[PDB]
Amino acid sequence: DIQMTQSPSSLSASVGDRVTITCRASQSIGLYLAWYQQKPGKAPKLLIYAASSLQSGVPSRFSGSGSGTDFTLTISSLQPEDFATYYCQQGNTLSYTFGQGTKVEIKRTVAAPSVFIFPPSDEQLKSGTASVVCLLNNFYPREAKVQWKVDNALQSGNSQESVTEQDSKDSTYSLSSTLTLSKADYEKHKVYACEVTHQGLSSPVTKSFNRGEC
Amino acid sequence: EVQLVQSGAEVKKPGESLKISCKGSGYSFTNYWVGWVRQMPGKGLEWMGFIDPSDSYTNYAPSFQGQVTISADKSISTAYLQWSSLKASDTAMYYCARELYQGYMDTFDSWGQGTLVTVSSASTKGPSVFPLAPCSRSTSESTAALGCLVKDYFPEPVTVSWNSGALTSGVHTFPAVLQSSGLYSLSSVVTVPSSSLGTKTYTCNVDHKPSNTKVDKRVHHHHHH
Ligand SMILES: [Zn+2]
Ligand SMILES: [Zn+2]
Ligand SMILES: [Zn+2]
Ligand SMILES: [Zn+2]
Ligand SMILES: [Zn+2]
Ligand SMILES: [Zn+2]
Ligand SMILES: [Zn+2]
Repeated sequence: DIQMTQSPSSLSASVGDRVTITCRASQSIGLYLAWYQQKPGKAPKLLIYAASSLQSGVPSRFSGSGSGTDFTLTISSLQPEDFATYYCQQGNTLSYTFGQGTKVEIKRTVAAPSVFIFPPSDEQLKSGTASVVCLLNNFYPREAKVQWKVDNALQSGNSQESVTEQDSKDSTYSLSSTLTLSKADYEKHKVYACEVTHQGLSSPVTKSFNRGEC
Repeated sequence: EVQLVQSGAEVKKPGESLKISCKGSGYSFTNYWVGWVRQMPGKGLEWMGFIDPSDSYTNYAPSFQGQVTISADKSISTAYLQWSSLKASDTAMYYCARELYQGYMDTFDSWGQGTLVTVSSASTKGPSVFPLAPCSRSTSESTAALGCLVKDYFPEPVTVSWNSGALTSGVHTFPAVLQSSGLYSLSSVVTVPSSSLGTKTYTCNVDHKPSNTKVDKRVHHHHHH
């Protein structure tokens, strides 16, 4: 029961930056902390052990320090291959525990999303369901608020969203939100709207359509 | 070189048993402990436990004690993780890793490629594919978005192409969401010149290997409903 707490949970950095990630143990672990790197879909890889010892084959821009309860992983001169998630792990006892991870993301300038709304298709409606989709394309940073309104009433509990990983070309995110109603409920209402709040937008943007005029 | 190679992805129903394997090569199997680590979808790494293959000694994390069995067959340099009765909550990627004692602590110096285990009461089902197209008069800027909604399939994954692979630039295919129905849904979109909307056709091609299905959908918005 040694709890490892990493901070921050995520950070954005530029190639060439000095990046510092910290790990705290709920009780002393001496020097017995290791650091791992993981990329999406791939196995972790060992970087540092015993707090400051570099694993064979790992670039020397990775360094570790600390003892007791407070530890740091430092990446000097961040490289493109270093954007990834990093986990600390204590091995003071045989009951190993990992920190919750810190994701190192790519910093870029603010970019407002382009927003699009899509009505349900006739073929879907025939089957009894209406999916309304709102797309936020190519925005940065990741933080965005998408609110669905139907007949100007805020919706809750009936939408799901997902977000892409940073684009390989422009380092932006895109987001899709789907509002799902039964056909009968869809046909009760007139106005369908998604309202988007983002740092890149001076005020929220609403995209909408009216059933019967779409 | 040291290699750990794990068995293939598994899709199981709750209550079923499962044994997955981890084969070590390029080193003396019995000389190193093998640990197991769980990673639930979108979550971090969790230590499960380890086995010392030289004497079959096992040790489990408190949370996993009694929930799973780790074993090893040193004659074939293989380690195993086993469940007698799966739960949906067991859905995760599972890694095996070799332990190398250095700097006076155990380190995981070599990892298997992971075995994805999906546990669900859902049955194999191919997707329905629906167009995502703007309302007729709502395209006012010089570029427009079109897409396909790939709905109600199981299990993951689907693959989506556009115009038979001819169209790749500006495509975003989103991570699938798991719906309350137990089926997945995802969208794939592409941004294109608004000019081209009446001149060029855009078709998404959706493959779902588990169901052996393929669906093409020309993206359109009909002028009456
Ligand atoms: Zn249609
Ligand atoms: Zn885009
Ligand atoms: Zn209404
Ligand atoms: Zn219409
Ligand atoms: Zn044997
Ligand atoms: Zn039209
Ligand atoms: Zn017609």
